[PDB]
Amino acid sequence: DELAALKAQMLP
Amino acid sequence: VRGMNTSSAMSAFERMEEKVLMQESRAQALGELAGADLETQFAQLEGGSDVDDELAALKAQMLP
Amino acid sequence: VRGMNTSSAMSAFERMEEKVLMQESRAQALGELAGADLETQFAQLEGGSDVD
Amino acid sequence: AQKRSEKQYNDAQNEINKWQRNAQLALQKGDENLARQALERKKTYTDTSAAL
Amino acid sequence: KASLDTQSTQVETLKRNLIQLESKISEAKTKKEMLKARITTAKAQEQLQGM
Amino acid sequence: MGLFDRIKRVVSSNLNDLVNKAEDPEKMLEQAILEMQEDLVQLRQGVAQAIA
Amino acid sequence: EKMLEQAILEMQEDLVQLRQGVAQAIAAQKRSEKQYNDAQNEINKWQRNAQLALQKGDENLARQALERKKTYTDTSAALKASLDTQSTQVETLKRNLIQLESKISEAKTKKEMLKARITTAKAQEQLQGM
Amino acid sequence: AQKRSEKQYNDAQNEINKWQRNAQLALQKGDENLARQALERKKTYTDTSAAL
Repeated sequence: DELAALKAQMLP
Repeated sequence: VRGMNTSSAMSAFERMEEKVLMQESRAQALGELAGADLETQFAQLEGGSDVDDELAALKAQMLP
Repeated sequence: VRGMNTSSAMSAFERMEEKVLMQESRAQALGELAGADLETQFAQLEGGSDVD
Repeated sequence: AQKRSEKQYNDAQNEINKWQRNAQLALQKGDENLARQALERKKTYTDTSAAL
Repeated sequence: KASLDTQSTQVETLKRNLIQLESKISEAKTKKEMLKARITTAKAQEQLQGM
Repeated sequence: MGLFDRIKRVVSSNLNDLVNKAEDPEKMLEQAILEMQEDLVQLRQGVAQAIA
Repeated sequence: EKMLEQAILEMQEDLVQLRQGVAQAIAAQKRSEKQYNDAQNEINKWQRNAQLALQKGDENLARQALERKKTYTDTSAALKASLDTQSTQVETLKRNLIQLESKISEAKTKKEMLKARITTAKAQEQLQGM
Repeated sequence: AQKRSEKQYNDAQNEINKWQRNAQLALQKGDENLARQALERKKTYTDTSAAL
């Protein structure tokens, strides 16, 4: 769940 | 980690919870016994009568 | 940093925090109670009325 | 005690928010491992905050 | 080399515990405030209610 | 049994007085956290030797 | 409360002692296994030596190695038998510990129930006083 | 005492709910044994709740 949030956070 | 006889954290938690639970529960329970009185529930109705009759006088007093 | 509980940097923060927290909390509580009383509020209203 | 622990409860969120800087800056280095370790702190502070 | 690998694994096991223990003691710092606040809250009521 | 009966009565008299004397709250918290704050360092002072 | 309180403290210390005993049994199993493993390793080494002896041309040495292997096998067999007997005892101890853990929790629950009935009895006594 | 039992009962129910989520999570994870263990724990919790 940290990866899911992190990948969205790094994406922009 | 396994909780030997006087493991300082575990032993402290036990001793605190003895006080913590007893005191808080006493205060809630004795507070409900002090609040149990029927005349105190009548004091809620009295507060309703008091605020409604004070409003009736007040609305006339502010009206002029 | 981690060797002893008695180090000056570690100890100073603990001692200061207890003293500071108690003083701040006590002063605030006392002030609020005075404000709460009806008589104080009435006087303030009178002063405003007096000023105009 | 409410004012005190409310300040601390606010400060747990202030920490969560500051630890977004940690996770964001780690991502701006490419340090996913470090950003995960920031997200663990924001998680543990969130857990703390509920209890308070 | 056999000993080295075994004790290295054991040293990792100790370090994993230290990381958890650093949490376990943080929790014990934290609760104090709520406990004192509850205690004092109750003690105020304890005096009050008897009267 | 008579020795076990004297154990019941004597150990209960002494332990009831001790648990009533001992168990005031703020004494316990500040000890416990100080003791474990000692212990973490003691553990590291072990584990370093083995790392090395 | 006094009879109940003393018992709870006593059971916990006993459990710790039981755990230590279980650990010793577990340690013993590991030691026997290590000894068994060592015997197997020794047998393997002996087998290589016996083959080497034949290449060397010393007939007596090879024969001696075979005799040693049989002795090692007997020791290994004895160790295996000992391990099996020990294992059953260990399983029983583990089962007892699990049961004990369930039991201590129940005892705590019993104390709460006991406390409530005593309070009720006290109320009845007050009525008699009236 | 009634409140304490209720709290314990509530905690058991909460624990059971958490266990149920974990059991479902275990199936997703692919660890069959863990899910089975959770179910056994739930039964024990239910028994405790029933006793309470």
